Amino acid sequence: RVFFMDDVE
Amino acid sequence: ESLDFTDYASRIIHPIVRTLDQSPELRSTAMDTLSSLVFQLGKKYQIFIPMVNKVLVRHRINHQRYDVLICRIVKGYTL
Amino acid sequence: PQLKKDIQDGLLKMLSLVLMHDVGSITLALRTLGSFEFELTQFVRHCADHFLNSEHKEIRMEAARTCSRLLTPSVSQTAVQVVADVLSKLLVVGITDPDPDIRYCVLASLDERFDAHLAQAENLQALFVALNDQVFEIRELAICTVGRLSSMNPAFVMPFLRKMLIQILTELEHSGIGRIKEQSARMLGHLVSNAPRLIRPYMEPILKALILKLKDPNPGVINNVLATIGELAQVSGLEMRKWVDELFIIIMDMLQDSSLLAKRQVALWTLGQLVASTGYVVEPYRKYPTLLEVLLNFLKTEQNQG
Amino acid sequence: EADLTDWNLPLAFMKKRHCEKIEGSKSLAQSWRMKDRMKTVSVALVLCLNVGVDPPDVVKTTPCARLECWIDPLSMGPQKALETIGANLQKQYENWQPRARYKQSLDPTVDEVKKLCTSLRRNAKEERVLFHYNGHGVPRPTVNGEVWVFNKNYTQYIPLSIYDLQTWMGSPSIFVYDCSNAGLIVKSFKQFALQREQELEVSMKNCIQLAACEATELLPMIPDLPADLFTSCLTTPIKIALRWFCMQKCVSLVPGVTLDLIEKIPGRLNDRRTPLGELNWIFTAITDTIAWNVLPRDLFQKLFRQDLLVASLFRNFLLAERIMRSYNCTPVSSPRLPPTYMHAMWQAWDLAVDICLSQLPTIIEEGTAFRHSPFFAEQLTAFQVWLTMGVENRNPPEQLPIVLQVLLSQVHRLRALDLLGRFLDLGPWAVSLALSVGIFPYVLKLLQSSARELRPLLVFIWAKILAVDSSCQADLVKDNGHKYFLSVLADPYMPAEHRTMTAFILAVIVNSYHTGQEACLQGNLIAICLEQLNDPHPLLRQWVAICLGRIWQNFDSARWCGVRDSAHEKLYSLLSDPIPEVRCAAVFALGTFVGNSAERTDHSTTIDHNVAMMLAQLVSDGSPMVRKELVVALSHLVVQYESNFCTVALQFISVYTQIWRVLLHLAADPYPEVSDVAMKVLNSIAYKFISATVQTGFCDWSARYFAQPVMKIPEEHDLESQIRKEREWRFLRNSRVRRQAQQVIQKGITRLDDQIFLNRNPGVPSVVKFHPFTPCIAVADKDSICFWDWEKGEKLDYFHNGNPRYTRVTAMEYLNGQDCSLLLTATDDGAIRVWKNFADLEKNPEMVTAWQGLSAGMVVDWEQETGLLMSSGDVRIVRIWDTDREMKVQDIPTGADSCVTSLSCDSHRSLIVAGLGDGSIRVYDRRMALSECRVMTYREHTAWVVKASLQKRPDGHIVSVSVNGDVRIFDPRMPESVNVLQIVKGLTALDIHPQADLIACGSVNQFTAIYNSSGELINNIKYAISCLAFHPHWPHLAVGSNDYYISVYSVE
Repeated sequence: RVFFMDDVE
Repeated sequence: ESLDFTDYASRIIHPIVRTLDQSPELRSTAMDTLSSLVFQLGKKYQIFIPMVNKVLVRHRINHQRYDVLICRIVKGYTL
Repeated sequence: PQLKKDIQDGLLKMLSLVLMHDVGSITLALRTLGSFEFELTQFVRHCADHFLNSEHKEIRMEAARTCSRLLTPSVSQTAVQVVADVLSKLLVVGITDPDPDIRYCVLASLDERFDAHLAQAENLQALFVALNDQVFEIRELAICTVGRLSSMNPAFVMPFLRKMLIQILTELEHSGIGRIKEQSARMLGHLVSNAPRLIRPYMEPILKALILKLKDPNPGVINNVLATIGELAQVSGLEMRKWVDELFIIIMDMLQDSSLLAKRQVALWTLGQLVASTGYVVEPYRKYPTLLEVLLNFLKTEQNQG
Repeated sequence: EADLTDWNLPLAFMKKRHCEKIEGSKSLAQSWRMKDRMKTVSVALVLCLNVGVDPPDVVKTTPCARLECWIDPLSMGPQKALETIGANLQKQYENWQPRARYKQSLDPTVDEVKKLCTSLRRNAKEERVLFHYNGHGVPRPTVNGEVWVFNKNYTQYIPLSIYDLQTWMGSPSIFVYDCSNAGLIVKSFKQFALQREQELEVSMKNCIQLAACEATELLPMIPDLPADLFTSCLTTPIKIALRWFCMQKCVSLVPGVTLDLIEKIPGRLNDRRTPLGELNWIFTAITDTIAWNVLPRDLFQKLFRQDLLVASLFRNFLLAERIMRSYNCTPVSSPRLPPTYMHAMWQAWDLAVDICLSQLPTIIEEGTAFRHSPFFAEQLTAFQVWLTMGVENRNPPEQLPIVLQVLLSQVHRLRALDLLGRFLDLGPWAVSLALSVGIFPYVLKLLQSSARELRPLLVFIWAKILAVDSSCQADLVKDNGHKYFLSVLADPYMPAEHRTMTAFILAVIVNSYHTGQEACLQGNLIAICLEQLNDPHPLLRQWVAICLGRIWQNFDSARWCGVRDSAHEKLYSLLSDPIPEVRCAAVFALGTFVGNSAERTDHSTTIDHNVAMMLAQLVSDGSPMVRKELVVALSHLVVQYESNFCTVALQFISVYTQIWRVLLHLAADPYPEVSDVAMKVLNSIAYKFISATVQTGFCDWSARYFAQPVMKIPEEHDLESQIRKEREWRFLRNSRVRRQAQQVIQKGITRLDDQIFLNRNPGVPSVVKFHPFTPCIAVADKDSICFWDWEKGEKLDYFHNGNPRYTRVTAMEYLNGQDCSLLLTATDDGAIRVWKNFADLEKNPEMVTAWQGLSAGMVVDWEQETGLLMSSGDVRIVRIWDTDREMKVQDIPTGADSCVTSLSCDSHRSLIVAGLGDGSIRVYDRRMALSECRVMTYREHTAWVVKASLQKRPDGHIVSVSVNGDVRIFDPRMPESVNVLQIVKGLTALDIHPQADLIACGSVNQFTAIYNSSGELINNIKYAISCLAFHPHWPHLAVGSNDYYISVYSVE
């Protein structure tokens, strides 16, 4: 992606 | 050209219109400076358009660059 | 009030008859329309065109006062939009109208009642432009309103207030002009009063700059800086206990003798606010033994009740 | 007062289906989709540092600048420094793009660079490749467009023409230059590209360039800053920004902060909960915000969204521009970005940095707990403030990318989802902006999270997304989030509204999309919807039925599953649902189920026949939209059995015969659209292709509801609204009219002989009715409906009923007379229709709803308060249509052979009185059972009952007058007449007024006798007078003779 997304299960 | 004047818009604009009213000699130079300030401000200048247009009509001020800048701003098209 | 409904109905009918259609009569009509209460949408929208298309300064001023007073009743999306555009026209008038009197009056008319709609992004941008106005009083009022709005829209107010704090501090420190430093210190006092949350983290630098100015070798600047330190004493909330000693030393040094240009009234006021804020009691009496003598001598010397 | 009565009156036929035309909203061109996703496969790092040797062009100061990539070359020796700096730069780039082939050139030669570029191009021919150049150790580029490199012995600087460089490189690539006169490089590159374009006749946009300085400008030589300043900004934006902050005069606002403290800052760039990670996240959000606000949407999507490396490079490039501006240096990019050094968001960046690092002394020395910066909370608060009054399509809020950035974490994710959903509720433009900003992949990723609190916000957001853009079904199926939505729908505890939204999401997912159809068939959707079919929610039932119909759209597997689950039988209940919208959804489901038989077994033949028979009894449905869906379902039946229906049609020139008779009924429909669709469908049968199939826009019309805003307060509740004020003004006028009429009645009734006007109509006036309040009188002719005025005296409108020549308009009524009134037109055959905008200046005749009734002429007696509608005529039954539900509620037997000539009812009570041609006047009470509805049956006349009117007073009196012209006053509590009178031997028409007891009688000899109930003589006006009417409030009388003349009388 363009941005790192955390804490998605 | 090199600085930011989004803050001092009134501080510069009000003396410009007053100078235009009080002196026909500096109409060209004042209009050029105002046009440059408009080009720098962009959409933030929409506030002063009514008053300035009123002054231009009061003094038949027809500046090509100022007119095209205002037309582009009211159109919303950017360049 | 036997028939207040009938009385108001008759008055409104007469007002509509008058306003449907010289100069002094219109001035009187606007004063009447703004004087007391009434029961007004088409009139507001029509007067919005009226004060735009009126070259008379008195007519424009009376229209501005009437609009501000009539906008007191301020859920309809249509009416909210109407009030928003009315306020937008009011603000563009208050920014662009050459008449400083009318600009100050409308800006003052923007009271706490319009805070909700004033917190909008466009209105905040207009206020930001207005803060750099020629009229220093209009500038002070603008900064007061912006500081009051620092709680409703912190994301848009706090950074701009920080930048204006930067400019005010550097203006005070560098400008060696009495009038400019007067306006800078007054601006700092207004910012302290209206944006305590913004200034609280910057208490140390603001106080240090004020101290350095206070130690320099005009009465307006010194009175304004004393008012500012008093307000900062209230704002800090025990965060300036380190600097109480220096503040006490300088305030008593200027307090003794009347040769100082600074006013003993503001000096005593800021001393009291400092004491109340930082809880410095008895210890000043012990450290400075002339304090009681000076304060008691003021009761025999000073004549002003304040 | 009498206002409350007006207020608590249902407005029949005034709802979304009636006002808004039924049709699908046109889908806008959704350009938010990404055209392509490029990847930076490889990175080239050319480092012409020339460690230990100063270029002759510049004579550096004794301190000069010695930090290159945060490494001091002179400390560790020349070659070791060169290798270490190369490795460090590779690591810095890997921080942003770890997955890339990094090849480092250290003081390379022309052949070495050529071989590297050719190798990298061969590795990635059709993908972007980064070319990094650092010309600190070589002389400035020449005006000719050459870049200096080293020879083998490192004794001479051998130039390298840019034309050759771009020749070795391909079209897809990006270049980064860090030299004093990179502006010259950029200009030469563009000029050579123009030369290539000129040559091509007999690779400009694709190439991306970043430059350290303008051609004339020189790189800063301040000792404090690193020499590798532009690259440091592009690689370590947080480090360089913190260092730049620690040098400005703003440091005076936070004493005790020093470069050493900045160096010993805690935290990593990845752990966002740490100080360094928090600063990095804030910086990314702020730079993205500035880019979105300043740059146009197309360039923003092309730059900051295409690929991670380019997006990060430009996000850091904005900081590079701001930092380099203070040192008389203007970084240059090949796509000219408008300046962003003055944007207000940088002030927020400084404030956030100052707040965040002000705790560093205590963090390092005392060791306090890092309190998270309030930057995101404040920005979300500002977004909320904008939303509070951002209804108008003003400038978009500056915090949309901020919301996107805060969506990534969990600390403020719930609030961010709430605010984002509230923003989407604003409208399709808001949803389009949220899609353009790049929210789709993240809102899709949220489906993987198992947090149950996220489900309502997610379904609300996704429902809005699908309502605007329907192409998201493919991505939803690919992500397998339909399992998330199925679990949401399979939760009884979840509120019905969110369950309805989930059903809508599934419906749009399965809308004409085979992959989604079979995915949901595998997903137990049929059973789930059947379980949630009888929920006490009209919207939920409607959308569940729509989804069930859509699932088995040309899908035999879903049809078989429904057959096993008896879905058709379970859906049979919804055909009797009070809500026409739910009925329409059920009809659509049944038709779609029928349409995909695909020649299955005799069981399928039998079940299809059963569904057809069940849908056959919905012919007598009030709602024409429901009947249109009936036509569509029967069209599915027709296309399934074309040969059989053709045989049935040829027979006349037992199932299909009954269906064809039903289709004939639908063809002969009062509604023009329904009749036209039915006639076209039937005409397709005779000439027996696929083009004859027609799909209604009901599904998209229902989908438009979620497109419209929901959360905001409805307009009707609004107290200060113009519409409410207008209704109040009309109610005030109505109250005044009622009071004035009451005053006139109390003053008594004087002789009425004044003639306001006399006009002539094209046709015979059949029946006349006055609007209760507005001065409009409706006069119905044989083939037209005139609307005259008794005040202005002019012709307003001229309508055409459209009924055949044989039929006739018998009676009329003014529905919702208090305000927003309608006109009821009931023909003698059964066609009942509603007219709107009948006497307006800027509007034309409009038909709201129409439906065939039943099946003397036709008799109607409207009751506004209860909303019930009854039609009577030649049939021996009196039906009670309920306008609210559009269904027949009761069909009381009349128990008389003769036709019902007149009918009336009493308000607040059930005293339905029905005159008959034989002379008897029956009365029915609907409160008891049907067989006991009849209460009294008295017979004292042998003639057609001209008008069996009833007084609205509690002591209702039935003033029955027949063709014999004899008046008998019956009562509902007595078996015999109370008063008997004989007025005219041969009577043709009569009319009565409830408020004023004036019995107006006609005469063949032009006499107009106006008597009282007691029979006292009042007036005998001298002119087949077949039409008289009285105003409900005023003592006004209109009399129409056999000639087409209309008059209005008044009592002085």
